[PDB]
Amino acid sequence: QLQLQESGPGLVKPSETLSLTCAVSGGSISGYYWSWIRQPPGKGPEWIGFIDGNTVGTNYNPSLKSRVTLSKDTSKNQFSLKVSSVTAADTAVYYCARKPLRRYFWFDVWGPGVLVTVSSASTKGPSVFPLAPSSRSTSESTAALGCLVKDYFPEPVTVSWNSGALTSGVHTFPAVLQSSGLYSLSSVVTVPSSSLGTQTYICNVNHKPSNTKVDKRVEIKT
Amino acid sequence: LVCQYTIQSLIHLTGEDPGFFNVEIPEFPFYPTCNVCTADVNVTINFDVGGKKHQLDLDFGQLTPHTKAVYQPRGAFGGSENATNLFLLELLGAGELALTMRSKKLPINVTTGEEQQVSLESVDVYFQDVFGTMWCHHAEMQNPVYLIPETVPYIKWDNCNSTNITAVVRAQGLDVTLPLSLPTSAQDSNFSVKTEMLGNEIDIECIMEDGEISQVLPGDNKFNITCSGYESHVPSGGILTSTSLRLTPRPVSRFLGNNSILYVFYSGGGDYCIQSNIVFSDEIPASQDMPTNTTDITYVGDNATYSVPMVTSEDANSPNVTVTAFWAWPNNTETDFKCKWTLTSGTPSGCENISGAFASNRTFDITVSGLGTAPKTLIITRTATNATTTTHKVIFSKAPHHHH
Amino acid sequence: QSVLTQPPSVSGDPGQRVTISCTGSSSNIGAGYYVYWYQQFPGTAPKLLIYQDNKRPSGVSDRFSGSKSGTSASLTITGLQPGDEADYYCSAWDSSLSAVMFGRGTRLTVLGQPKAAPSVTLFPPSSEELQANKATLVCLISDFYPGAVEVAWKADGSAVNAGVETTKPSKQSNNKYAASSYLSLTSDQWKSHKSYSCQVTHEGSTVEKTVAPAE
Ligand SMILES: *[C@@H]1O[C@H](CO)[C@@H](O)[C@H](O)[C@H]1NC(C)=O
Ligand SMILES: *[C@@H]1O[C@H](CO)[C@@H](O)[C@H](O)[C@H]1NC(C)=O
Ligand SMILES: *[C@@H]1O[C@H](CO)[C@@H](O)[C@H](O)[C@H]1NC(C)=O
Ligand SMILES: *[C@@H]1O[C@H](CO)[C@@H](O)[C@H](O)[C@H]1NC(C)=O
Ligand SMILES: *[C@@H]1O[C@H](CO)[C@@H](O)[C@H](O)[C@H]1NC(C)=O
Ligand SMILES: *[C@@H]1O[C@H](CO)[C@@H](O)[C@H](O)[C@H]1NC(C)=O
Ligand SMILES: *[C@@H]1O[C@H](CO)[C@@H](O)[C@H](O)[C@H]1NC(C)=O
Ligand SMILES: *[C@@H]1O[C@H](CO)[C@@H](O)[C@H](O)[C@H]1NC(C)=O
Ligand SMILES: [Zn+2]
Repeated sequence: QLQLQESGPGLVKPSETLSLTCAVSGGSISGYYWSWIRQPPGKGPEWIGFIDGNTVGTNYNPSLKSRVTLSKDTSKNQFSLKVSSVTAADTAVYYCARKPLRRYFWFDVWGPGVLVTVSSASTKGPSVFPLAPSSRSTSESTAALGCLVKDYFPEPVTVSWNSGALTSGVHTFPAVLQSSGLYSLSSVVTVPSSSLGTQTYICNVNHKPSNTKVDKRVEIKT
Repeated sequence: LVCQYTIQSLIHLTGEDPGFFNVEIPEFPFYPTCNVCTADVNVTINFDVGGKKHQLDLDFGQLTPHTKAVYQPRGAFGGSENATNLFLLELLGAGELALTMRSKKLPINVTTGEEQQVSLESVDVYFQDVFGTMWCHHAEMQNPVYLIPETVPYIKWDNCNSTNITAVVRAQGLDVTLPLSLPTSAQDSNFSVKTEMLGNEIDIECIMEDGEISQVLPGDNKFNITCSGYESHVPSGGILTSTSLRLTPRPVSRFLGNNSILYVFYSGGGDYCIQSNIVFSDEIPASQDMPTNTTDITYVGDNATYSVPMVTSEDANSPNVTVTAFWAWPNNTETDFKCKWTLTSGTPSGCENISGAFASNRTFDITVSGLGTAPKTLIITRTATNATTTTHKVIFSKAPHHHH
Repeated sequence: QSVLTQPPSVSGDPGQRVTISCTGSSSNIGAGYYVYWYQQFPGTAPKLLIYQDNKRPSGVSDRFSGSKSGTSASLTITGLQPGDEADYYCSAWDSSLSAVMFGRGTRLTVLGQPKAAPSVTLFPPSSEELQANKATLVCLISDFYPGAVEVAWKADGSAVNAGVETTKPSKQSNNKYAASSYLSLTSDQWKSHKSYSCQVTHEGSTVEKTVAPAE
């Protein structure tokens, strides 16, 4: 049950230096090799390079050797990545993956991946609003309530409902790219109306690039 | 078998396969003070393809130790898409030779194509000298290889520190000396070094047998090293000296090609790596002649006599015993190598003014009578079944009178 | 960004077998270097499918297999199931580039799955957003197997083309697609008209949902 967790900023200005860290738990850095793979949306994966888990040895993709540095910390059980002079071609999802064998180049265990966007535009915290059911008016049998996440520029947004307790009937939709350049997302969970007025329903929206994290209560308006 | 004297050896792989297979044959006779001696050497490699036998037959042709040190087979009969390029016969000096085969590639000609799998069972080396005696060596593989055909990627650790110093490797033995870029004091010690030789589809990894010393001595503190591959009889090791590090990894093979890199990773979280280019010298490190002891026999009269004792104390009362003799620095191969004797063989035809007979206890007595007024050297070689071969340098010098 | 040649998408009948071809050159795949296959569901990290040309990791189903003969590799899926709809990428090392190469990718689509009408839910602007002098309507469409949908917005039965933002369809966990539509107005625009409607057209048929500020 070795797991990899990437961390790092979601928005980086052009010409700055991108920096991420991959945390490895359930396993050891030593005895294996560790690599970074990036994948821009709509395109295939691109290999960056790997780092030896027992030496200083690094190997880089020659197309990126000039601007990429790989490092590891055997303590804290983690290895990092740095990209210099980032451009609009460098915005992608960045994956940290284990390279089990040195002779051969394959990656068995990957991390979930973190999206990094490179743009001169500003990040923007979202306005979250409650989607209350007009269907709650007219006493229809099951009701749909949700939260509207509106006007955020950096893509990564995460929404949950009552944290772990509510995981059934919740449908989180992909966001839109409004012509203004800002993104809007919605997340709705369908619930029986019998338990509507007794159980409390709150959504948890997380927008890491803009440091916002808001828990919004959804209820019936009258 | 065509062989008149054979001895066997066991070869086992230590670590993972580095991409080549190495076997050393030390006992073949390389006659000294003979710039004209040659040898015919064929090699047969025995595999098993699906539990069924398959032989690959290779001929390296005629060996010329005085001029050429690296050989490739002239023809291949077991067959391969290209069998000859994957083999190498290299002289190591002092009568020793090494045969190298590139693993990770199929040298066998017949494949169902369902058996990518193939295992090496044994290797037979045939050695015919000027005297016409057939010497053989049988190299049994302790564990069947089961080799897999592959193309390993060639990577470069492009973060290490380049060194002006270059590593030279001669007769498969690499030798290099590097300075120390280590911040920690010698007393701290706990110094570990790991070496990797990459190039031309083969990688070699060497490590400490005993691990980190953890004790630095201003005086040299030596350390054995084990290298992935078929380890040579020659011990491989290194030494770090308080001030420099010298390394001698033994299985280094020419199949690495030119411009290959030796990476040296060392430590004592601070870690370091030094890379160095390696070059394969083409000159033999020392004389290819087998070691020969020199004895002085004095004759006050034209007749002279030397006694050839039993060989290397082994196989007393042997089934086969062969004794050869020839004059120092011969010029003609068609007449100078006729003086050969065996237990069954009688007086040789072309042997002139030399006589020999096997006395009880096999003390072969040679009557070299016929020479005079000239200090001449007779090269006598004796062998027996399962008995290492010895060669004697016998100098005959005239003596003025008897009883001195 | 040099790529290995893959078909953009392949189609297959359920329960049948389909082939995905990865084509390289003598520098990468023709040289005999190993071929690797990765499966990637949308929004998730790639999963190692086939390693070492034809070997199968513990867990991957036996319906998956690999081949490498020639200067092109191939991934085979047998007993095709709806859950196999994903992105398939091949990988091989290139000696002329000194790097690991990935393919263009292939979208696997199962033919002849049952159709599904879309479920449409339209939300009026929240009171909170209204007090900020803003009003956005949210139309949410889900559970429709044919991906393509047409969304139209009406206000008192009149087509509106201002502040309309709609997503492209996206695969759910059921292999059915989902989408959402947004109409952004001010408080005055929301109150001015008697009712607003979201029209979702799917496979000829359309579904309409309406809300009124009077409620
Ligand atoms: C002895 O010599 C013969 C040739 O005369 C050879 O065939 C045989 O292998 C040798 N070994 C034995 C049996 O001693
Ligand atoms: C090697 O093989 C060739 C071809 O069969 C043969 O003519 C030659 O005598 C052989 N020599 C040895 C070393 O047995
Ligand atoms: C391969 O070599 C064997 C002899 O070693 C021969 O009998 C066979 O016909 C050859 N087949 C091919 C692949 O030419
Ligand atoms: C190295 O190997 C030799 C035998 O060749 C052995 O006697 C010695 O103890 C080993 N250890 C070192 C580091 O010398
Ligand atoms: C030598 O290589 C090591 C590891 O790459 C590095 O830490 C060191 O800085 C290099 N040389 C110097 C300046 O000591
Ligand atoms: C031959 O000379 C070597 C030289 O190292 C010696 O070790 C060996 O004992 C000698 N043997 C004889 C036959 O005297
Ligand atoms: C037997 O051994 C002795 C002592 O080496 C030797 O002098 C003699 O020539 C040998 N052969 C015989 C029995 O003549
Ligand atoms: C020589 O050694 C080999 C080792 O396998 C053995 O099979 C053979 O019988 C031995 N022969 C003699 C002459 O001792
Ligand atoms: Zn005297």
